[PDB]
Amino acid sequence: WAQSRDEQNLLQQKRIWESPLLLAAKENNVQALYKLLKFEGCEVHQKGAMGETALHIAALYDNNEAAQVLMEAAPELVFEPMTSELYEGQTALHIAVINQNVNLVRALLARGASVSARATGSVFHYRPHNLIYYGEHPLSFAACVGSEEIVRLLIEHGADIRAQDSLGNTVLHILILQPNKTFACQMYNLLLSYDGGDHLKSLELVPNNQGLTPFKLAGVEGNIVMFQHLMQKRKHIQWTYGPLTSTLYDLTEIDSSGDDQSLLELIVTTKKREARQILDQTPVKELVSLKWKRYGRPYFCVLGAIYVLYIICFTMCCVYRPLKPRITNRTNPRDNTLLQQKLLQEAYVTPKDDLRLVGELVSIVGAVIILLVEIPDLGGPFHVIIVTYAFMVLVTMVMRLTNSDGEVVPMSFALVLGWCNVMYFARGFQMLGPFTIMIQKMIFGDLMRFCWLMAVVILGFASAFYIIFQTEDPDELGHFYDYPMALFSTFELFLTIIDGPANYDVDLPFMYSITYAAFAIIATLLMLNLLIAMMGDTHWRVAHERDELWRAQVVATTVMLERKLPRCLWPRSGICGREYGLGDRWFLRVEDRQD
Ligand SMILES: [Gd]
Ligand SMILES: [Gd]
Repeated sequence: WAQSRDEQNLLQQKRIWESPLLLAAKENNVQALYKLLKFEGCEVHQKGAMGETALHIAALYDNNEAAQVLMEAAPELVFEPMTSELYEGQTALHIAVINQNVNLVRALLARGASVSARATGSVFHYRPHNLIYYGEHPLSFAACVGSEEIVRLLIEHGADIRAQDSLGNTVLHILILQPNKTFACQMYNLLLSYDGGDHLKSLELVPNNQGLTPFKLAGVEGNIVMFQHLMQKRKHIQWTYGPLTSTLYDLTEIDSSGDDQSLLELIVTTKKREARQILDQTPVKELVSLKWKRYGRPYFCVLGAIYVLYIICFTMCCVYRPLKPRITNRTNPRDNTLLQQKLLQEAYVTPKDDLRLVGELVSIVGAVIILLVEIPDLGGPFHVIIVTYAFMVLVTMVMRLTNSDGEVVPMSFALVLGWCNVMYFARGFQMLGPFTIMIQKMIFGDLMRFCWLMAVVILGFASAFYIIFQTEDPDELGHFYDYPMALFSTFELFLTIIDGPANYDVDLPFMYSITYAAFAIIATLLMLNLLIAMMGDTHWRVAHERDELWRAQVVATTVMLERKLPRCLWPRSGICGREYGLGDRWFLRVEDRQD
């Protein structure tokens, strides 16, 4: 796809070179334009490669004298839009506006160019492969280029500010996505001055078709300067007492009013790295901290203590599993057998068995509750693990009633997934809070690396030992008696957790002594470079990423409790405007001191 526009751009410059009209429009040769138009007559409605006219070419390369000649000899080329799919809708006005050619925009509105002609070309879309996104209307182009003179000059000739594009975005939404944040704020105020002036149907209330007001889009897109500037409209200073200044906050589009209309939900669910800084701002950081200090932090410990007791319940049901002897003379064929199955399905022989039967019941009603609260549908694995645990618990009771050999298989999987999920609640303890995010964000880029390497090193050295020790007998050292144990023993050797094969009575093969020296070296070099490369995330900027991501998790988890829990507890944050001078809106009282 990228080569197409590269081809069509090289194709355009070829057609400009071929057509002497389009060449004179690109080179601003007024001497040749009159020779081509008045003397030896040519097609003045000539269409270029990109569906352009000679006027569109004269507007690209800022050439005013050529454009005026093209309009004095054919004033209908102004209404002419670009016809190609890449520029479907662009007019000669859009090119002059985005080039900030005020004299050409002035002359184009004299001819009466449509200030409402959309530009639906593919290069005008809000896509990553396009370097910019200025919208579709000429009013939106002047707002993005930072030319306040063209903006009002377009409104003078009937430009509509309510004009939404394909994505249902007004000119306000488009400025929020722009890079030059420090200059677009004055442009944002200039556009609002032309509003209707009534409290209803304001331009700041017109939502993006993704359900986003311009204020809401600022926080989602991580636009701090626009969020701060948009916040001036929604805060009421109460009084000024020396350095102290008690101010009131609107809390309308913030907090959690509507289901998905809440902004806090949008900030924690977005993948935008910049959005995590919005909840650190002075309307939100007061809110989220009050929602946590009370009603947030305590309820997280209640659910945690309940889950800790629920798992220690199921743990006891496993350590006190059913009992039964071997009941088979099987421990002689393949005399390495070791099993003593404790699996009989008894019926209510309970001097102390019903104590775990209710524990088996508690483990089931808790697992079906866990399944019926998380499957009806950052903290990711610590909620995918719980549904897999409750899946293993339900398979554990399915492992019963069939009495299969692998009774312990789904039960041992549930015993580890259920416990290691307790450090999910570690994200709300100050100390190991950021620790849990450190071990979590390390499973991706710093765990799969050096394991694909370690796995390839084992695949090499482990299999060699099998060949070396498939000749000798396993009665002696035996670390590699079959190919699976040839791999598993060397894996343990890679982490030095095994003492290394060493027998000093017999004579070891001539290749083991050489290969293990090379193993002890490479298994430690790849163990040290795993330590150093992993470290490389200890910058002073990471000191925030260690903390403000944990706070983002605490803020995200604080929103998790407020949605599902009932309304008898956790009252709405702030104080309602009703029964006060305000009106049925909830406000936060925050005061500060300027030094
Ligand atoms: Gd032996
Ligand atoms: Gd040892």
